[PDB]
Amino acid sequence: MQTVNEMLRRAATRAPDHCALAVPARGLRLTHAELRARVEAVAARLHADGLRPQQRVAVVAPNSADVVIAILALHRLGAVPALLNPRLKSAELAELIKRGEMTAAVIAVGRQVADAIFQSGSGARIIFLGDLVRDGEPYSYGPPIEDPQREPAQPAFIFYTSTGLPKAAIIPQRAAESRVLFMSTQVGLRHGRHNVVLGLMPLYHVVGFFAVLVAALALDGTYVVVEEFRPVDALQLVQQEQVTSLFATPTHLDALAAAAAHAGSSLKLDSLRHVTFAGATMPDAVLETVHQHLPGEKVNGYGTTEAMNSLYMRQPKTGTEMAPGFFSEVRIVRIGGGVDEIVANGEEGELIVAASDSAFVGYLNQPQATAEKLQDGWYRTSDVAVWTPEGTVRILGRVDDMIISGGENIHPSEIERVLGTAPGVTEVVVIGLADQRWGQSVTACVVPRLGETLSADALDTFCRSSELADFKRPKRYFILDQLPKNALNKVLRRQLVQQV
Amino acid sequence: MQTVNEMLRRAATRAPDHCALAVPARGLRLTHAELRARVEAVAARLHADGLRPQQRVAVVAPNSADVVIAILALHRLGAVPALLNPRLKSAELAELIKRGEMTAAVIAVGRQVADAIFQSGSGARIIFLGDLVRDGEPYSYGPPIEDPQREPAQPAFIFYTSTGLPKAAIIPQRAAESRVLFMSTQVGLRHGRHNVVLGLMPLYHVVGFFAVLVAALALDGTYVVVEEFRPVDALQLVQQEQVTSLFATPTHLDALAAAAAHAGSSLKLDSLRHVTFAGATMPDAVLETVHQHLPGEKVNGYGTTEAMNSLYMRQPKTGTEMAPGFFSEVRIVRIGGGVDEIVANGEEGELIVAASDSAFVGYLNQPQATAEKLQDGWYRTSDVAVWTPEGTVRILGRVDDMIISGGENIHPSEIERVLGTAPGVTEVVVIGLADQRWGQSVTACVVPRLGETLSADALDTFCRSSELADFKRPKRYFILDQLPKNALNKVLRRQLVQQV
Ligand SMILES: O=C(O)c1cccc(Cl)c1
Ligand SMILES: O=C(O)c1cccc(Cl)c1
Repeated sequence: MQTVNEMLRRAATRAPDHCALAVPARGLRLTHAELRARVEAVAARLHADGLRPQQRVAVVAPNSADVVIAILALHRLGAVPALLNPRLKSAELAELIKRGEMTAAVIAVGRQVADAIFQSGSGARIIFLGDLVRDGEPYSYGPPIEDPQREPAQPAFIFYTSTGLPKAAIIPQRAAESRVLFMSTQVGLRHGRHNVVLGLMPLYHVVGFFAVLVAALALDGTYVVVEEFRPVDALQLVQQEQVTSLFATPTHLDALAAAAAHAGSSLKLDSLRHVTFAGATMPDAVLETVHQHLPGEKVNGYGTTEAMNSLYMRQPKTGTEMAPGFFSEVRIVRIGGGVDEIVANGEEGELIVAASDSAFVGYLNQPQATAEKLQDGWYRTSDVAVWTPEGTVRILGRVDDMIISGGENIHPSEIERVLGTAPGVTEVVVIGLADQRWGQSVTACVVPRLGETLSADALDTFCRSSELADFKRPKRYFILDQLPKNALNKVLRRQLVQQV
Repeated sequence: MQTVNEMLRRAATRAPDHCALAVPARGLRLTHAELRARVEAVAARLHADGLRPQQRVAVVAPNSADVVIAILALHRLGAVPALLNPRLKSAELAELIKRGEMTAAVIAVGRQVADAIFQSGSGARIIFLGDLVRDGEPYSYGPPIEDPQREPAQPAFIFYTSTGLPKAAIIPQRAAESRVLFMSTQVGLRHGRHNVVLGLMPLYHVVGFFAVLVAALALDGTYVVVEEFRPVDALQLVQQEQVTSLFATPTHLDALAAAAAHAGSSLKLDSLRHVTFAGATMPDAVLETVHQHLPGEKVNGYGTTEAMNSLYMRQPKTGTEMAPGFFSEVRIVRIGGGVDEIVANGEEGELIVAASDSAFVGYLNQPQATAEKLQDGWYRTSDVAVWTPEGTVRILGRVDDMIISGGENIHPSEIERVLGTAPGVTEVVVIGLADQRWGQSVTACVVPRLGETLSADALDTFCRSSELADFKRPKRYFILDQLPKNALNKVLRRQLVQQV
């Protein structure tokens, strides 16, 4: 195999004096060589404090040079970093560290979340990030440390997914490579010092970590650190930094396209060759501004924390329609049936992908969840798809959001995309109320633009003019001043239902 | 890991009805699906005849659809294909199969080489290629067969290198992937059905096999079969077939460039994006015509049967100067010293590369050769290199050809490139005679162009005007009507020496 440490280390030997990390704001640059030295020194410093290999350690921090150093230093020691979204509720992070049986937690959130841990229960050493690394500068003690043996199926890193409370997906050693290389086979990145990769994706997301951070370094390139996203600022980075590739969320891309469109030839974005994104949920409108207004080849990708990348499209026409590339094997089976029950072609079903090398090896301490998800060699996405006559896979929506109304499959995502273009709608979620006509009644929950009124009549009329087939039209509307959302801004479908 | 079988099989599921193999002459095309079916059927047919997994089987045949089918069918059964240059002497092939303890030999050479085996000694079943597959059509019996378990370090394929009698390098299961993917990280190939790969490299060479055949299929592309190389014909294939990438020997590239230059816009070569080659030995003159006259990005690569790819250059200025890319780790140590004795920067030494995943695991039944070559984690190239101030590696020549004259390192390849431009020289080899001034005397052996005379005086004078430093100039000349060469056209340096 080739592990993360080994990928980064080989790079450092090929390009020791080349720029590895930049923070244009803060004015900090480290070569690959210098980043070894800092990773090494931390690794042994933590080692000198008791931490041994295979012990899980939490990392709760916004993107920064210092967290890149800390995460890699932990991998280099042999520890298993558990990367956690810093926007989670204090209570939730503590629960996931207790459930996690974790030896330490590296934190750069504030004093009040360190308190949450102080109580909480689980004896996990609370390490302040700035007690390890500040502005790329470690405080290091002890001799340098040995490189532990790593085994292909051995746990390497822990990323979190998301009913209630995110699950800790275990990423084995053997998975790093194809979690990086798919950026090359699918997206088109090649090895080389021209590589300048803008880090807009958070590091607690596998894409932000393997596909953006590790890729950048392992291709002997430069990771440009982005502590805080701002659309015009970010475009200045592309120009100033010679960014060659960018992997962004749909929301970022909307922002960047809108700025690019109101910069004009003002910004030189010529250096940028790859605009990548997971756009299954990307509305047609946003995608379009992306082709009109941003440069470089656009690639749409579908992936999961559990299996990384499973489908893609060069130069996408719509964001839902993709096709498997290198490393992947995929199938559409009957919902709730065995992994061998393929569908008739054109019937809807569950997207399952083969659980090859890139696959997670289970959820930490949730072997029931695991057995719902890894079956007879496959990984079950929980997403609904259909095969297009065109030979491509069309992702329709989550199995869990699917509305079954009078023996018929309805996907709220479709209906939400139409309704979201109705004038006066700022936000919409479609749920299936419990439930008649029967089984389930298609219902729309909509939030008006500031100061505007909506009426059920006018939205209905709008829907009537849309392309939706009869049965897909909402049977009811609730105009709300807002939708209840979690810590990470996801809509609480289970809960909204109750409230209506 | 991802094995060859598994790479090809996944492809077949992604692109079942896409063209896998073409033979434009012969008018034959097989989709990926159809190629599974034929690989499957052979595999079980051989299986039904006694052949079980891990048993070595010889393959002696010029490039053709049928040998692609046969080699893959053997891998699919579990057998270990030993691929052998068909231009070897009857006697030599037999010796390598006896030494090989091989269970069968698949042959498409003539009746007289089958005789060589008939005698020879080793009880190895002589299978005629056309007894398995003719024009993509198998004669198959028995039920389909089980897919054997394959293990990362387990032998997978056997390729031959070349003093006397080629060594059988064992290629483990785990090596296929990065032997393919380096075409993507270094050369720039991406996954996709646009991929149309011209097979000019012989299949008994690892590049011809992993980097060209397996790459083409595994990227869901098309391998264009070339039974017999002809420069204009081959350029017609690029145009007619929409060839996107081409990996060629230096001799092929000279031929193709010269034809391209005397076609002109006559041939549309636009579809061709990658012209790849191993050009360490490529004269400056030929490389230049390649940039002037052929399209697509040109990439120079350095590799070995033992470790595959170890250095490269996009848009090369000279063919000797390269730099390591993804998967590689390299060092220049003192000649004949330990793998840790790096050289002072600017001093010449032996190029060693790390023996990672892509590495062979030893020479079949030659554990002394193996221990000369795999040391303390490294693979020893037997090539001399130097680090350029520019941060690149300059390959100077084979350790074995190096001439040591009065305590000074002389590389005949350098002196041969100069002398080969002297007017009237058709062919030149520089050796070091035994040996004074001392140690060794630099001597040139030259063959005149048809009907021309050479004299030692005139060549000397030519050399005097060249860039060569004093000590590099030949001290003697022997004008010969030809050089003694082996079966595979390599010059017999040991032997020439005797004759002079
Ligand atoms: O979480 C995602 O959307 C994701 C995860 C891995 C790979 C890709 Cl393309 C997308
Ligand atoms: O044998 C060669 O020249 C060779 C073998 C493997 C890879 C490459 Cl780039 C070259």
